[PDB]
Amino acid sequence: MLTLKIFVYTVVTFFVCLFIFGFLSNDPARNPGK
Amino acid sequence: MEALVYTFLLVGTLGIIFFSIFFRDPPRMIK
Amino acid sequence: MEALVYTFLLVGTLGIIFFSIFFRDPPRMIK
Amino acid sequence: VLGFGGVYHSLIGPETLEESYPFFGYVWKDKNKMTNILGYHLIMLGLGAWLLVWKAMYFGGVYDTWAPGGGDVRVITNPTTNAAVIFGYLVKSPFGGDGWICSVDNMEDIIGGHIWIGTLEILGGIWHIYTTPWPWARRAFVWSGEAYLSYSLGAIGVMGFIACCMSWFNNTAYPSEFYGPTGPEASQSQAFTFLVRDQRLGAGLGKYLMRSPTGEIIFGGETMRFWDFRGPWLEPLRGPN
Amino acid sequence: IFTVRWLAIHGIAVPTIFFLGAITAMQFIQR
Amino acid sequence: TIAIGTYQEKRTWFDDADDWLRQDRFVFVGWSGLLLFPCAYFALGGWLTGTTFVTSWYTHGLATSYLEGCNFLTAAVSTPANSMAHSLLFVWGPEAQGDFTRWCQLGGLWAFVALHGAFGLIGFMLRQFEIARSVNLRPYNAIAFSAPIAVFVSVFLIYPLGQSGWFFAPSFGVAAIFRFILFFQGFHNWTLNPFHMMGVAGVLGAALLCAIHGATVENTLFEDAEETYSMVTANRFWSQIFGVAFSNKRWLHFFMLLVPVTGLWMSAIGVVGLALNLRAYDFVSQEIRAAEDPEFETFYTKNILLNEGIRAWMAAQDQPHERLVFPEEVLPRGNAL
Amino acid sequence: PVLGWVLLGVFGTMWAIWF
Amino acid sequence: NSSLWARFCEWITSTENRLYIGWFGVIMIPCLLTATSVFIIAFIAAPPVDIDGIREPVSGSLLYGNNIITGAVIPTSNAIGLHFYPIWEAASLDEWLYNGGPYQLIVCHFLLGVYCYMGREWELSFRLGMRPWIAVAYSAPVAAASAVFLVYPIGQGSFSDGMPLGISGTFNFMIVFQAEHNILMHPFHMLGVAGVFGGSLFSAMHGSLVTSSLIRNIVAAHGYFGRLIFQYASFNNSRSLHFFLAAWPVIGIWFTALGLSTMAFNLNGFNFNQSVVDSQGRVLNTWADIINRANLGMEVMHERNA
Amino acid sequence: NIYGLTATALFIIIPTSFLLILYVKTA
Amino acid sequence: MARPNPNKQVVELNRTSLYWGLLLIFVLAVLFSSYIFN
Amino acid sequence: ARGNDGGAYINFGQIMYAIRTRDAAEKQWKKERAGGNYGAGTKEIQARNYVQRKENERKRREMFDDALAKFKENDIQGALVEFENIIAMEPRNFVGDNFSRNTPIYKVTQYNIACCYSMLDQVEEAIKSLDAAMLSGFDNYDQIRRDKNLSKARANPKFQAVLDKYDEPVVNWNAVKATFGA
Amino acid sequence: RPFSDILTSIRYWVIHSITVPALFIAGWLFVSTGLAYDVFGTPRPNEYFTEDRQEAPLITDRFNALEQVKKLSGN
Amino acid sequence: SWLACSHFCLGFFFFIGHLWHAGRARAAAAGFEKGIDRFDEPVLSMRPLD
Ligand code: CLA
Ligand code: CLA
Ligand code: CLA
Ligand code: CLA
Ligand code: CLA
Ligand SMILES: C=Cc1c(C)c2cc3nc(c4c5[nH]c(cc6nc(cc1[nH]2)C(C)=C6CC)c(C)c5C(=O)[C@@H]4C(=O)OC)[C@@H](CCC(=O)OC/C=C(\C)CCC[C@H](C)CCC[C@H](C)CCCC(C)C)[C@@H]3C
Ligand SMILES: CCCCCCCCCCCCCCCC(=O)OC[C@H](COP(=O)(O)OC[C@@H](O)CO)OC(=O)CCCCCCCCCCCCCCC
Ligand SMILES: CCCCCCCCCCCCCCCC(=O)OC[C@H](COP(=O)(O)OC[C@@H](O)CO)OC(=O)CCCCCCCCCCCCCCC
Ligand SMILES: CC1=C(/C=C/C(C)=C/C=C/C(C)=C/C=C/C=C(C)/C=C/C=C(C)/C=C/C2=C(C)CCCC2(C)C)C(C)(C)CCC1
Ligand SMILES: CC1=C(/C=C/C(C)=C/C=C/C(C)=C/C=C/C=C(C)/C=C/C=C(C)/C=C/C2=C(C)CCCC2(C)C)C(C)(C)CCC1
Ligand SMILES: [Fe+2]
Repeated sequence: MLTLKIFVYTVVTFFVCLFIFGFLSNDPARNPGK
Repeated sequence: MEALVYTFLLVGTLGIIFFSIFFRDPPRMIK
Repeated sequence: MEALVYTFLLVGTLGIIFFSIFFRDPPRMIK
Repeated sequence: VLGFGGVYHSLIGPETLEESYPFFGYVWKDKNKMTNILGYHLIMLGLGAWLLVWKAMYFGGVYDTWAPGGGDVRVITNPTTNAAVIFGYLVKSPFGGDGWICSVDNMEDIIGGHIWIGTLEILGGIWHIYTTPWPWARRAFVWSGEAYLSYSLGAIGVMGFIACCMSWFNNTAYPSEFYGPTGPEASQSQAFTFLVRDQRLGAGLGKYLMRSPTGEIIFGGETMRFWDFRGPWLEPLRGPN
Repeated sequence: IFTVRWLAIHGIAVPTIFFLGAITAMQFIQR
Repeated sequence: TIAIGTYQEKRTWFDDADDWLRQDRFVFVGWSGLLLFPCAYFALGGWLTGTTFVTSWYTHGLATSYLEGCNFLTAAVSTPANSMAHSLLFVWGPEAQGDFTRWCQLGGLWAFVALHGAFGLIGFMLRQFEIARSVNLRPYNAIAFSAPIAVFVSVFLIYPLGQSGWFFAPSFGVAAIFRFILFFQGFHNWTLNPFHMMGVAGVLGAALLCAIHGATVENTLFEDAEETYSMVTANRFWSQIFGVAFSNKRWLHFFMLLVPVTGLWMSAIGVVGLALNLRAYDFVSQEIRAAEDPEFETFYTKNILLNEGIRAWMAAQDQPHERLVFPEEVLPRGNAL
Repeated sequence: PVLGWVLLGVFGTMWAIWF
Repeated sequence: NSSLWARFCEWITSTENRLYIGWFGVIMIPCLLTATSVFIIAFIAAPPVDIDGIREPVSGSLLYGNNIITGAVIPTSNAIGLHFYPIWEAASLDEWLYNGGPYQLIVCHFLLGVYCYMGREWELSFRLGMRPWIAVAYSAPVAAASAVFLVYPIGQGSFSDGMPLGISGTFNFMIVFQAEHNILMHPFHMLGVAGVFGGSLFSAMHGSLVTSSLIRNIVAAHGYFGRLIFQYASFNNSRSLHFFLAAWPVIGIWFTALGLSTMAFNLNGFNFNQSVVDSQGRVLNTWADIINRANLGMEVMHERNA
Repeated sequence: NIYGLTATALFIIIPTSFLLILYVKTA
Repeated sequence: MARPNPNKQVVELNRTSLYWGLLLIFVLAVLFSSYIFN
Repeated sequence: ARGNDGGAYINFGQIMYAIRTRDAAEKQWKKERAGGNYGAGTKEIQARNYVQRKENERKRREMFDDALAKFKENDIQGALVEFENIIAMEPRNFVGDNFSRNTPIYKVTQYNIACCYSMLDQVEEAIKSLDAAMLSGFDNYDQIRRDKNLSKARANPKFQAVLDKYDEPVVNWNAVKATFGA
Repeated sequence: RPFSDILTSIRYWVIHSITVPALFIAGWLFVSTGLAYDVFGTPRPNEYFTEDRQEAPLITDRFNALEQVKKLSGN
Repeated sequence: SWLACSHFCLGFFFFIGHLWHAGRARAAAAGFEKGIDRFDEPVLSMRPLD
């Protein structure tokens, strides 16, 4: 079933890209005090 | 397996009936 | 017919879990 | 020698090297000289890999267990430097039948991969010595000693799992003659020896071979799970099907 | 001093040393 | 004089003895100490002596001791022979008749250890009661020890009492306890019993609670009378991660008590059931289905077959008094199905 | 090659939206 | 106003949701939901699976005459081995069911979900400003689950060796594991048993002491504990006591998981068989020998040859 | 019944979840 | 574009609308399931 | 430190300008926190704090708009006053949803004060404000060197010192050229 | 009394030094001379299978148990 | 067998080490590794979970 494979690959890659870009979007930790 | 599907759908409809009777929504103004 | 009973019991347990998660009880004082 | 050096540097010596030796002293928050140290050690690792390559190609050879009629030490002369084949292993699936980089077969591929990794490591070290992290890197990492230690711990743990799997399954970088047979190898050997002894007395078909799901002949019985085995002593007896 | 502490410690220790010696000798018994 | 109630009366030697007993020393003797200490000391001494020297050649036909060449994992104090029925095996009784060597050979040391240990457990529970009264605290700690007391009574006393004899009680050793565990699996299908299922949950959930409480209290600490950790942060964290979280210190530290005690009590009730061979062995419906349909098979059927194998292959030596001799053609085998 | 095609399509889509 | 990406990113990392999502929840939630749905459907109704690859299927669905205590999701077939088996590689859906693909699907999605769950624990701990070590404690059950479902099949060379997702399946897995390997006589399983029993003991004792303390405190409880079992200078600080509570069960479970994983590569437990012999070399039985007899029975009994 | 079962399942999950999302956002 | 749309609004449905929607979906499923299964 | 009701304690803007140029209600919550309890008083304290934070953010945004309007009318003075008021009443320990650790308007306020002092003759305080902006996470570095308003600050070497401290050249052209030559 | 006083005491050290090794050797002798093999009734390696009985023993008796154990054992 | 078992165990422990030290490093960099400050706690500034 090529259609099912393509759909699953699309969903998986979408979610993985979302994960990676979300963890990139964060800004580095820093201490406001001291 | 069909008997399982029918029973769940019938129970699902009854579940919504229970929610609507008891977990109503407080009236708004103007309404 | 036993499959219906088992499935209903499992679904009831899951429903109780859902109610406990979402329709939580507001904390009282002192507690 | 190393023990004496470490004891000296630990007991009697400058606690902080930045005061008198600006080349060696460092501060974790600094990013340029941490990359400088990273580059130096990358160059060292690349030199080590190239030392292995040179030993394989010159001044004796490595032990290739796939040489005909029982393995023997051979001098590798045509290592496979093709990029496609080298990176096929990295993109290779880790599940059964493929086994990521544990499926390396011939020593030529090993030496070619070591050539590639040594070259890449030397280039990366040179690049890091002369470069500072780009803004995105500085914005997506924690720059302190403990953070570097954490990254090293993660990488080295993954490498430990990889080594476990490679030692369990691989039989070309770990010749069976020295590390013994692998589990699948032992099962296939048992089935093969039973077949040979049976047919010797008699003197798929023969109640010892069956058809795999794909459709080719494999050893039968409980050892049908190990039909992906590829042993030097058994390849000569294997055909397209 | 012969308080309860002394009695308890000696009661636990004296047999302990006896048994330790017994087991250490037991190690060398020819089979 | 001592003031008892409104009226004040003269002292007596009882008052002097009580005053001496509750003196604050390194070791709190107390009234219970008169029963706990000798009994516990003799239980430990009996177990150690039995493991080190006494043998099980004449009762079980085994060699269970260091003197005969056993490790700490194999030495044990074995139960008396099945021919002793439920005799208390007093050293002066009609069996040994005061002969220490033959008393030990007959297996009476197991009865010695078991009885003195049971009374030591009683003494320890009484001591737990006493110290709480001295310090004026609610004795919830003693009520928790009721679970181990019930487990001990159910397994080492009630079970063999309902069986043929002491011979089927656990023997005080590591490998012996493993033998007991396998024996219950093969003969009693103990795993499938509902009450064990409710005891396993208790223990595993207790370990879960221990780990989670240790981790949470140690991660919501305040930086440096007043509590050292923030209830609000822990509640928020465990309500947004899991879905529910505690909000009452008393309720949490009582739930931690409630889980293991209930689990162990349930398992004890299950073992009491087993004591009468009152097993939850099989499901009749699936047995019938498998019998009529040779191609029907579940994991429960395979478990039943494994139990048959355990029984048939172990009964030959595990129960010497039956003098069973199973020819190789009748022992269950997988290829015979 | 379905993997390669899918990844190329998803990456291109995201980049094109941005550009 | 703000781009759609901005609002959506803010929503994911928002801390006002009833259940936190975070950046680890994007991968955790869909994987866990997929595993849950497939598991429920397979448990309720699924055709018998040919676990051993000898055309002798095992029925574990709730609709094929099983109870809750007996139903299970049978592991993949032996013929598949370690090969990847998605729906799109099977010849047909009936073939996929007949070889136990849903087990592989559920195991993969579940493992991804639990790893991302550990990550999410850490990330919320960071967001709330607390020390990030609940994930380390959670790593113990995750390690055990990975050992049972993934490492042991790898060592044994087939996915049919993993633990069936059932109750009677769990018991069968345990019995067969004891038959092949002396799990009971392995020091790491002993450490695991000690960890579980000590966890129960410490939970009960800590709960009792704390509950009896609160009256309407700590010094009184410590004095009681010291007078009880002769430990006056043991865990005086609350922080030390709670760290010990955390550490004991976690270490126990780490060691038992490692024991299982090592057995996956055939490094069995102690073997004291015929260790004791008298003069003339005649074997004297011991409890280990009776354990051996039981193991032999279990081993011989499941060797279903065709 | 594979196509019949999936059609029923999707007709329930897809609309019901969509309605629930809107209600949550409203409140 | 920097300028937001002046004509930008938000959808909203109360709980009563939810109950009607859920009932309509389930009742339709009850009626049509027998035919889809056939 | 800004006071509860305006002013400054060791308007805040008025005082800070010249210097540079030169229990009863919240008891139940305390008692619950003393024990390991969540209760209800904690809930009302949380609600009060949340509403106060929202109102504070609203006010800060409004006075930022006021300063922008003052620029539109060419009043550097009141606008700077508003800017350092905004800075003065920033939350003490703010953790954003995206792990920011600083309110988003804080960076733009720092940059705006830096620009204000760039127009004004006094410079070194502009350098300090720019350093504070850089530390706060003013991720974009282009108008730092492109804005004509900041040329006066760019005259001082400390501007380049700070920029190199935060924005360092990625590649050392001098080192590679020297190595190539030798 | 305190732990340090007894730890650093002289009488304690001398008496324990002169007593403990004697008791350790006493246990060693108890094992070695074979007395332990007799008091507890544990058979020595050679007399596990008597000439009369070449298999493991068995009681199968309760009230006459003492005499039967006498007979089964090699005495 | 020895090699595989030993190195699997070592890899697992070093992954645990990654988790521990990475968490500690990020917490320390953020600045709230020592504990909660008890004066302005992040949770107290959040809407109640209702
Ligand atoms: C990575 C390990 C390491 C590092 C970073 C340093 C760094 C330093 N050492 Mg220490 N040292 C080490 C190992 C190390 N040493 C060992 C192993 C020993 C035992 C022999 C010593 C013994 C030692 C003494 C006795 C002294 C130092 C001193 C110094 C400082 C001056 C550099 C120097 O010796 O000038 C020499 C630098 C040169 C460039 C000269 C040429 C050296 C060539 C390149 C040798 C190359 C060796 C080769 C790469 C070996 C590879 C082996 C490989 C297969 C493993 C500097 C801080 C001195 C100091 O100031 O005290 C703190 C000092 O007095 N070191
Ligand atoms: C000039 C810069 C420079 C260089 C060359 C090195 C080189 C090295 N450092 Mg580093 N280091 C540096 C700067 C540098 N460092 C600075 C500035 C610091 C901060 C103070 C450190 C801190 C540091 C630490 C803390 C440590 C090191 C270590 C090491 C050694 C690791 C060797 C190893 O395990 O390789 C593995 C791979 C191989 C050995 C294969 C390579 C084979 C050889 C070397 C190449 C073949 C040619 C060779 C020259 C011939 C050798 C002949 C010989 C047999 C006689 C390596 C020699 C580690 C160590 O243990 O040092 C002893 C270590 O722990 N360094
Ligand atoms: C152990 C050795 C080592 C270490 C610790 C580093 C560490 C670093 N390198 Mg260096 N590098 C090395 C070896 C090493 N490098 C070698 C051998 C080469 C030669 C090929 C390079 C070439 C190189 C370049 C050209 C650059 C770096 C950069 C960096 C920094 C950014 C993080 C990073 O690497 O991207 C890790 C990736 C991310 C943080 C983002 C995730 C993106 C995907 C998921 C992974 C990257 C693709 C991957 C390699 C391909 C497989 C994908 C698969 C995982 C799915 C970091 C300081 C960058 C920098 O700023 O330094 C100047 C940079 O531009 N490195
Ligand atoms: C409080 C401590 C304590 C307790 C509770 C027990 C309890 C027990 N012991 Mg242990 N024992 C103890 C101390 C203790 N013992 C000590 C200190 C020693 C070392 C000498 C022993 C040595 C020992 C051996 C060697 C054996 C036991 C055995 C037993 C069991 C049988 C009891 C029995 O029939 O004896 C007699 C019980 C009583 C007499 C009960 C008291 C009843 C009242 C007082 C009678 C009063 C009647 C009358 C007023 C008195 C006569 C009047 C006359 C003068 C006119 C029982 C579990 C036996 C057993 O079961 O082992 C398997 C066994 O073989 N014990
Ligand atoms: C090269 C790797 C590496 C390095 C450099 C460090 C360095 C450090 N760690 Mg980290 N750590 C690592 C790996 C590493 N660790 C791993 C793999 C783990 C997971 C197990 C940890 C877990 C860990 C914790 C939990 C803590 C540290 C801490 C520390 C610091 C103090 C060290 C200490 O406790 O004193 C010396 C350590 C000891 C005296 C303890 C030794 C006792 C061990 C358990 C004996 C084990 C022996 C046994 C034979 C090992 C084999 C077991 C077998 C089953 C495999 C230091 C910065 C501590 C700290 O303050 O962090 C900042 C801290 O709390 N680390
Ligand atoms: C096998 C598991 C296990 C062991 C070994 C154990 C052991 C202990 N728990 C105690 C306490 C507790 N345990 C509790 C709940 C639990 N305890 C559990 C499981 C265990 N608890 C579980 C699962 C729970 C949850 C309900 C509580 C609530 C307490 C306490 O308050 C108490 C304590 O103070 O904690 C420190 C101590 C009681 C001291 C004592 O007996 O006085 C001396 C008494 C003696 C010696 C008489 C007993 C003699 C025994 C029965 C005869 C056999 C002796 C041989 C040596 C046996 C060897 C067996 C071989 C297999 C090795 C002791 C350290
Ligand atoms: C993304 C992650 C999603 C996770 C979803 C799962 C969340 C599970 C939520 C469990 C709620 C259990 C009911 C608590 C009922 C409840 O409201 O408790 C509330 C209680 C908090 O009570 P308070 O502290 O407010 O008590 C104050 C006192 O005055 C007493 O009321 O929470 C707990 O004690 C934690 C107990 C966890 C117990 C976990 C049990 C898990 C059993 C699961 C069985 C499943 C069977 C499935 C069969 C198919
Ligand atoms: C492929 C992508 C996915 C495609 C599918 C997407 C589906 C989306 C959902 C569509 C349905 C929405 C329904 C809204 C439902 C809803 O909430 O409507 C509420 C609406 C009145 O709401 P108001 O306008 O007063 O509300 C104002 C705002 O608060 C918005 O609600 O009533 C209607 O317009 C007709 C509703 C349908 C008719 C309801 C009664 C009759 C049906 C029930 C019969 C029961 C059985 C009785 C006999 C046994
Ligand atoms: C020699 C050899 C070979 C080859 C080799 C090679 C080819 C290598 C390569 C290698 C490579 C090619 C590697 C890579 C790696 C990668 C990685 C390892 C990645 C990672 C990532 C990460 C870690 C991330 C992170 C993150 C993110 C996601 C973002 C931001 C945040 C963070 C940072 C967290 C051959 C086979 C021929 C033969 C045999 C041997
Ligand atoms: C029976 C009897 C009796 C009594 C008895 C007793 C009282 C006993 C006791 C006994 C005892 C009291 C014993 C003891 C013992 C001890 C031991 C035997 C010990 C051991 C130890 C060990 C073995 C150790 C080990 C270790 C350690 C801890 C250190 C290092 C490490 C290790 C682990 C190695 C009576 C009179 C009633 C009657 C008659 C007879
Ligand atoms: Fe606690």
